[PDB]
This record gives sequence, C-alpha cells and structure tokens, in this order.
Amino acid sequence: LLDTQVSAKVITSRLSLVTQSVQQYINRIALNLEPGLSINQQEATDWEEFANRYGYWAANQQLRMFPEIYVDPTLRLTKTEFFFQLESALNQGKLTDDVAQKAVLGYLNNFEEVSNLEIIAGYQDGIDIENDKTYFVARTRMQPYRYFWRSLDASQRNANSQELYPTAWSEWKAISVPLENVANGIVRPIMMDNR
Amino acid sequence: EEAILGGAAELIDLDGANGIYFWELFFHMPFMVSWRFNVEQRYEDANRW
Amino acid sequence: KLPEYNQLFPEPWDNFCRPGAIEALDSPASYLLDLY
Amino acid sequence: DIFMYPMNNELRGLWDRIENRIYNLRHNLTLDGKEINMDLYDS
Amino acid sequence: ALQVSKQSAQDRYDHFKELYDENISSTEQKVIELQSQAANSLLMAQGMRTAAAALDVIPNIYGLAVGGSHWGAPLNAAAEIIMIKYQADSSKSESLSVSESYRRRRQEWELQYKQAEWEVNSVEQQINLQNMQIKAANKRLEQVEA
Amino acid sequence: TAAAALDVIPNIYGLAVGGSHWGAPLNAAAEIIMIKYQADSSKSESLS
Amino acid sequence: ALQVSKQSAQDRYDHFKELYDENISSTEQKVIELQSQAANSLLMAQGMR
Repeated sequence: LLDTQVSAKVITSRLSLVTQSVQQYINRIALNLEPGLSINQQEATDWEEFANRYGYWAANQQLRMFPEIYVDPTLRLTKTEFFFQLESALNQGKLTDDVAQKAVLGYLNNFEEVSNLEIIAGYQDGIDIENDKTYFVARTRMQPYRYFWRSLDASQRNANSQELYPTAWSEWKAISVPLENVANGIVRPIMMDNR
Repeated sequence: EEAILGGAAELIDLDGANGIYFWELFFHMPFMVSWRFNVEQRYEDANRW
Repeated sequence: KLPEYNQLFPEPWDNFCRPGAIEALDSPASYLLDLY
Repeated sequence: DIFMYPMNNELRGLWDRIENRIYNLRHNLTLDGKEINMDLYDS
Repeated sequence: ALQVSKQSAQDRYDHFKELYDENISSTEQKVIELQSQAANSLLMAQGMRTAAAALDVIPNIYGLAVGGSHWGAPLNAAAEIIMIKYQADSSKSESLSVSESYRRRRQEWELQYKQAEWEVNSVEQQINLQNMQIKAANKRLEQVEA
Repeated sequence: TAAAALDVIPNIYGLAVGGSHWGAPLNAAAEIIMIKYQADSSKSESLS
Repeated sequence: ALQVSKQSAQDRYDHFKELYDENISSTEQKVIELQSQAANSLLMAQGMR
C-alpha cells in the first residue's frame, strides 16, 4: 500500500503518507478486490462521495457542525411558487429600492389570494386515516377561478407527540388544466399507484 | 383568529398549515431582499432592509 | 442585555478549542482516526 | 472526546479582515496595505 | 523626452480609470429597467386570457334556435397562454445578458487602467536614471577640464 | 379597445337572437397589455 | 526598476487567470437555462392547439 518507485525529488509528511496508504487500502476493498470484507451500499456511497477525500469529509463535518454557514436565501429548498416569481423579479440585475417595493407588493398581492384559497374536496390515500396521507383541492374566491392541490401526511408524528411535524403539510400547487368548462364547480382528485 | 367552536381569541400560528408562508414573509423574503442588495452594492439599502 | 455577539449567543468560549490544533474536531488527524 | 468544537472559521475571517484593515490604517497604508508613498530612490 | 512619455501615460491611465468610474450610465440602467419591467408586466395578461375564454363558454343564441359557444376557446387560450409565458421568459434573458455584459466590460476597464498606472510609475525610474546620467556627464567634463 | 367595445352589441335579429362574443373585451385587454410590452421592448433597442 | 516590471506582469497574469477560473457566472448559466427551458416548454402547446 505504498509506492516504491517514487523519485528522491518528492518529500512528504509522515501523516500524509500514512493517510495515502490507508486511502489506497480503503479503495481496494471498496473496489471489491481483496477477498471478503464487503461494504454496504450506503457505506460505500459515503466513501466514494466524500470520505474518499479530506476536503469533502471536512466539508461534511463542518456542515453538520455549523449549518448556518452554509445557509443561503437563494438556495432554499422549500420555496413558494410565487417565491420563484419574487426572486425572478429581484434577480434582474442592478436594482433600486422602489423597484424592490413594487416586486414585493406583487408578491403580497398574490399572497392575498393564497390567504383567500377555499378548500373544495379531499381524498384519503387509504383506509388507515391515522397514518395514510391524504390529498386536497381548493380554488380561488376571486375570479377567474383558479385551482390548486396539496397534501398532508398522517405519519410524521413525534412518538411522544399528539402532533405532526410541520413538514407533514405539503405546499399548495397550481393545476394547469383549462377547467373553466366545469359543469357545476365540482371536482374530485384521486391518487393511486403513486399517480 | 378565534378557536373553532368558539373560545379563545388566538395569535397567528407559525406551525401547521401556513408556517412556510409566514417563514418566507417574515424571514426568507426580507432576508432575500437584503442579500440581493448586498450583491447589488447598495449596502445602504440592504442595511435598511 | 447590551447588544454584542456573545450577549446574543451566551456561551463560554472556553467550551471551544483553538482552530487548526490537533484538538480540532476536524483535524486531518481526526479524519485519519475516523478512517482507521 | 479528545476533540472540541473549534471556533468556526468565518468568525476569525471577519476578525482578521478588519484587523488587517486596521493595521493598514495604523501605518497609513492603502486598503491593499500597499505603501501610499512613491518610495523614491537615489544615492 | 521623458516628460512627453509621462504625459501620454498619465492621460491613458486616468481616461481608463474615468471609465471604471461611473461604470453604468443612467441610460444603460434605464434600458435594463425597461426590459425587466416589461417582462414582468407580461405575466398579468394570462389571467385576462383565461377569464375571457371562461366567459365565452356561455351560449350565444336565443329564440327559435340555440347556438352555444366556441367549444375550443378555453383550450386555444391555454395554448396561447403557454406561448405568452415563453415570450416573457425569453425577453427576461436579454436583460440579464446585457447586465452581465456591462459587468465584464468593467472588469476589463479595471485591469486596463491599473496596468497603465504601473507604467506611469516606471517612467519615474527612468527620470531618476537620467538625472544620475547627467551627473556623470558633468563629472566627465570636469575631468577633461582638470 | 374601441373595436371590442363596438363588438359588444348583439348580432342577430328575427325569430332568433344571438348576442355577441362576451369575452372579446377581456381578450382585447390582454392583447393590449402585450402590445405595450412590445413597444417597450422595442424602445430599449434604440437606447442601447 | 525591474521590480515595477515584475509587479505589473504579475497582476496581468493573475487577473487573466482569475478570469479563466470561474469561467461561467451563475447568471450566465441561468440565462442559458432559461432559454433552453422556454424552448422546450413550447412543444406542449401543439397538442393543446
């Protein structure tokens, strides 16, 4: 697990050299070359992902330690549909206060309709209300009538809690079908086989 | 608001059905604004936000 | 009371080690130890 | 438990950045810390 | 002759720097503004289109005959709505492109002027050398004289 | 605007009545918005 | 005098290299993205029509 053919032109620290050799050993067994000593899929993934290299291992560690350092409002995962619109306004380039005000007022305007969304119907994913998720559909009070769906999990409780994680609520999502031809302001969602 | 079936008048929640929207409104959005302005060099603007 | 970093985040600094040292929770030595 | 959480780097980054500027101000240097004087030479 | 060199170098340096300064014109910003604003504004029409077709769903005719409505109108509108979205998106891209273009232009101006600045320093060294040279020439004359 | 406004009036007479294209004004308004955008965008070019 | 020459050369070199580095801005990529995405999206309307 060490290279004998290096020239005298190369110098290194003892620690680094040892590390190198260890890494070689790890990679070989990971590569399923030595007899026995298999590795779990996740375990291997972790290695080949970050643990293979000090920089990424450190990055992982540091993320666990001080996530705030990694937090960035532009990189949010959870993100409102209209939040996309808002950033799509502000991202224009050079900017001014009033223009930002205009943008946020637009976002607020849409948020009004969000606060005015009215539920219409819902369907359970299955017989066990106490753990099966469920889906719901709602529409705007303001015309033209626009329609949205969202879901809620019945899992995601804390084992101690008579309550569910906030994550249990899905985001409200728009529906693109040209539904205005609807007969009587009526609709039903169905989710089955993950469709 | 007020409790269903009537009862205690109550504060706007942050958990459950709408927390995410409040989290943007009272955090992510203002923060995003200031952040953008910092990138925009109009540091004064960012400061006010 | 007053507005200062530690006042906002009351924590004994002694509860932290110096960066870069072996004592660092992410020292290359620590990385090697984990590997071992 | 031989290790401890270290002070997180960005903080010292900030500390050092400002200290560097301060030093330049100590010595009347540019923000770049370069000499502002022309440093004329003769003999 | 070195003075001429100094003058030209100075002018070059400061002219570039004067371009790094004020790196955006009011008119340029106005252009970016107009583009972004127009793109944003296009979003509003989508609702109008939807509502228009929705209204036109209702029947048109009465009396001894009935004549309904243009059945496909909502679907046609939806298609056009999609197109309108594309239209806005494409328009936005332009504004971004131009902004970044000016940014790069500034990067260039910055590098340019700073290099000229260094050159402006160099000529001073030349001046010093020439003065020393003059001293030497004087010494030579003095030696011949003596 | 005026075109759609005019087209608001009914079309048909006799033993039947047939009104007008109800959505026409709203459709026109949408297109008007688009036309505004069109002009604005075109202006930017000249400035550039 | 050679030191001045060194300084200017150094700066020129590294500034260019700093442009070879990070050869694409997030905004540039975003532009490319937006264009390609919009173009793709247009296909869907054909069915509707």
